[PDB]
Amino acid sequence: FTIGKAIWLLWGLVFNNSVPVQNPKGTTSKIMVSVWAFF
Amino acid sequence: SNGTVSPSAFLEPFSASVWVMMFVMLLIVSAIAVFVFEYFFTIGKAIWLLWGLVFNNSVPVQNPKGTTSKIMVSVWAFFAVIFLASYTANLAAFIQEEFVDQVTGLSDKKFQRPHDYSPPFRFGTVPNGSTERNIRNNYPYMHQYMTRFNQRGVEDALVSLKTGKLDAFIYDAAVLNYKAGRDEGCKLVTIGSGYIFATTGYGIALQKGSPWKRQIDLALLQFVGDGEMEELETLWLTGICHNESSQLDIDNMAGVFYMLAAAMALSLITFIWEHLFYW
Amino acid sequence: ICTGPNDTSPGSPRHTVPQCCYGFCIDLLIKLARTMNFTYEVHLVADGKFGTQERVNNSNKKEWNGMMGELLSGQADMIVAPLTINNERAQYIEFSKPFKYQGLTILVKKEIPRSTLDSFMQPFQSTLWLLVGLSVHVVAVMLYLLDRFSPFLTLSSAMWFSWGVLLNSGIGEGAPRSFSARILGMVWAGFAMIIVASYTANLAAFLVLDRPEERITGINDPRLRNPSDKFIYATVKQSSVDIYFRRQVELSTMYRHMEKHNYESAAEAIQAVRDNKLHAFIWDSAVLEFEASQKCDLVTTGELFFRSGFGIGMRKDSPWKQNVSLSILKSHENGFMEDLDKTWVRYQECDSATLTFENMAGVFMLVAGGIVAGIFLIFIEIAYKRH
Amino acid sequence: KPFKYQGLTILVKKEIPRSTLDSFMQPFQSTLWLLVGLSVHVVAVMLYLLDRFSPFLTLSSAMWFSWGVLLNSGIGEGAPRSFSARILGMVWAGFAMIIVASYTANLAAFLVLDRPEERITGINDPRLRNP
Repeated sequence: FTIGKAIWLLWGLVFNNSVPVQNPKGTTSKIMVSVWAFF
Repeated sequence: SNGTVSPSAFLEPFSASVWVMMFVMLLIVSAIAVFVFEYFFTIGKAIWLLWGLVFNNSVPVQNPKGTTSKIMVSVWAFFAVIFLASYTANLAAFIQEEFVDQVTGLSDKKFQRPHDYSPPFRFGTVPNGSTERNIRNNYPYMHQYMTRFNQRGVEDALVSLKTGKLDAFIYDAAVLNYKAGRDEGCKLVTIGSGYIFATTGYGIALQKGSPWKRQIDLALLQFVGDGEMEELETLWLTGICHNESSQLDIDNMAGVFYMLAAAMALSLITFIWEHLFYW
Repeated sequence: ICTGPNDTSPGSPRHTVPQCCYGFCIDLLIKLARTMNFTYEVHLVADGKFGTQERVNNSNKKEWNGMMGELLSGQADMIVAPLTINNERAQYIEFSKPFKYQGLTILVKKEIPRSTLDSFMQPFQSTLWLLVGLSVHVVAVMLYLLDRFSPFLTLSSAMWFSWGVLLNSGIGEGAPRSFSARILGMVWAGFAMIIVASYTANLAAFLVLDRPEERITGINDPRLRNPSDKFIYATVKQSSVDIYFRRQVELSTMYRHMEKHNYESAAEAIQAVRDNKLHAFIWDSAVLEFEASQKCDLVTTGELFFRSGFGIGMRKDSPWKQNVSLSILKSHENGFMEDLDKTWVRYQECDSATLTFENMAGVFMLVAGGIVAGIFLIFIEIAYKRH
Repeated sequence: KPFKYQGLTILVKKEIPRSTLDSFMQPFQSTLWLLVGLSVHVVAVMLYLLDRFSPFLTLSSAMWFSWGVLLNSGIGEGAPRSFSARILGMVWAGFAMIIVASYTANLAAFLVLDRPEERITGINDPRLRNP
C-alpha cells in the first residue's frame, strides 16, 4: 500500500487511540508492527 | 523476614461488591445494547465488545450499526477509560512488599513447644540476669530447652542472629530497642513492633532504709515533670531505624498467574461441558 | 457495690447512690484484697476532678481537692485510679510501683474522606470541560465541512468518528478521505490522547497524597504551637495534664489556651471531639487508645510524650506500702496484668482499600442516568423518524 | 568585624542517575520473559484447537490474535469462531490489560524515585552519628 497509509497506521498504533487503520497482510510486516507497538 | 505479598493485592483497588456490581451493570448494558440494535450481533458479541472496551487491548470486535447503540457504547467507553485510569492510579501503591513477623509473642507455641516443629529454631538469652530468672519462674520447660542455646554477651547474640545460628533473642526491652535502632540496614527488629512482656523499669538500687531514698525519688519525678530525660533519650536512645520502589517477582504477582491458571481450568471445564452438551 | 454521686453536673444535690463498679482497677483491687486479707469499701469521689494544688478563695492556703482531697483529709485510706505520678502528688503522699505505663498524647476526630459527586470531574476544570467540548464540536463540524468540498463522510459519520477517536472506542468506522482531513484527524487523535493521558496523570496525582491535614506531631506541631480561634484543643480541667502543662516553662503559652476551654470530665471532652466541637484532646495514652478502639471514628495521632505510670496511692506513712508494692511487682512478673490488658483494653472492633462504592458513586449514578435517558433518546429518534 | 558570613556544611558526590540499556526492563526479571512466552504460545495453539475441533483461523492467525492482545497493535483479524475460544480471548485480553497496567505502574514507581544516593541531611543525619 501507499507510504501515506503506512504512516497513518504507524502513527495511529504509536498513539493507541483506536484509530481506524488498514493493517498490513504480510507476516513479516505483522512482526514489524508488533515489535514497533511494543516500543 | 523476607516479606510476602498477598495474591489478591490487585483486587484490593476495589472492594468485592464493586467488581460484582460493575459486572452486573456490564451485563445490563450489553443486554440493552442488543435490544437497541434489534430495534434499529448476539448477546455474546455485545458482552465481548463491552469487555474489550473496558479492557482497552484493541481486541477485534464488531461495532454496532444503530445510532443509539453507538451513543451508549461511547458513554460506556467513557466509563471504561475512567475506570482504567482510577485502577491504574493506585495500582503501584497497593502492590507493595508487606512484612510479616515470625512469631506472635512469648506465649507462641513455637517458644512453648519447640520440638514438634520440623525445623528447629534457636532462641536464647544471656544467663545470670533478670530475664533468665523470669523465664525460670514462668516457663521451666522453655528455660530447660533454652539453656542449650545460651549466649555470652549482647554482641555475641547479635552476631549469632546476624549469621543464622540463632533465630530469636530474648532480653531487656530497652537494650534491644537501642540495638535495633543503631543497627545498619535494619535486618534485625524486635517482635510485635515494640512488644513488652515484663514491663518493669530501671531503678537506682539503694540500701534498705537509706535516707537518700525519698530525695532521689522526688528528684527523679521532678525530672519526669520537666521532660529532661526526653532530651536524654533523644541524645542517647534514638537510632536509625526508628525514623522509618522494588522489582516485582513471580510471588509478588502470583495472584495474577493463579487467576490465569484458574481461567485455563474453567476453559477446559466449559470446553468439555460444551462437548458433552453438543453430543 | 460503690457509693457515688448521682449527678456529675455541678449545681445539683449529689446524693450518695450505691451504684456498681467494675473493670480494670476493680479487678486489681480484688486481687490485692485476695493476696493480703483486708475488707474494702469502695466509693466514688464527690468531685469528679482528679485534684490539683488549687488556691481556695481563702488566700494563704493551698488545698488538695478531688480524690486527693478525699485521701489526705483522713476520709480515705487507699486510692485506685488511673492517677498519673508527678512531683506534686509524690511530695505529700507515696505511690506504689506503677501498674500501667503510659503517657500523654493527642486524640482527634478521624476525618472520613468525603466523596463528592464530581470526583471523576474533579481533576479537570469546568471551564476546561467546556473548552474541550467546544473543541470537539468545532472539529466534528469542520471535518466533514472540509471533506464535503473535496472533488478528489457525512455529519453523522464525521461526528461519530470524532466521538469514537476521542473516547478510545471506535464507534465511527468511517474515515476521512481528503489528505487535509487525514492530517486534521491524526492531529486531533493525538490531541485526544494527550488529553486522556493528562487526565490519567492528574487523577493519579490527586488520588495520591490525598490528606488535607497531614498529622499532629505531638506538642511540637507549629499549628498546635500557635493557638488560633479555629484550632481549638483542650484537656480535662484540674488534673495531672493541667499540672504538667502549667509547671513546664516553655509550654506556658500552651497553658494560655488551656483555661479558655476545659471540660469537667473525660466523657464530655470525648463527646465534644466526636461532635467536632474540639479539634484535639490531650489525655493519657491508655484512655485515648481504648476510646479509639471503641469509638472507631476517633484516632490518637500525637507522638507519645511525658512517659509515666498509673500508681495506687496511700498516705504519707502506710504499712501497706511494701507489701502492696511487692504484690503489684509479682503481678507484673506473672501472667496477670497481661490478662487484664487483654480482657479490658486490647479487645476492639475496628481501627483502620480505597475507591469504595461510596467513593466513586458518581460513575454509577451517571451510568444510571444514561440508562434512564436512553428511553428519552429513543423517543426523540422515533419523533425524528415521524418527521 | 566579619567580612563574609558563612557556616559549616558538607560536600558529597553528585551520583548521576545515569541509566543503562535496560532502563525499561527493571519491572520484570529475565525469567518472566520465558514465562510470558509460556503465557501466550500454549494459549494460542489451544485456541487453534478450539477452532480445529469446534462442531461448526489457523495456528499463525491464533498467534497473531494473541500477540495483538498482548501488545496494543490493533491488528485484530483474529476473532475465533468457538464460543469458548471467544471467551478465552476475552479473559486473556483482561489478563494482558492487567499485565500492562502492572508494567506501567511499576515502571512509574521505579522512575519517580531515583534517590538512593541518599543525600546527607546535614549534621542531624543518622549516618553521621555512628561512623
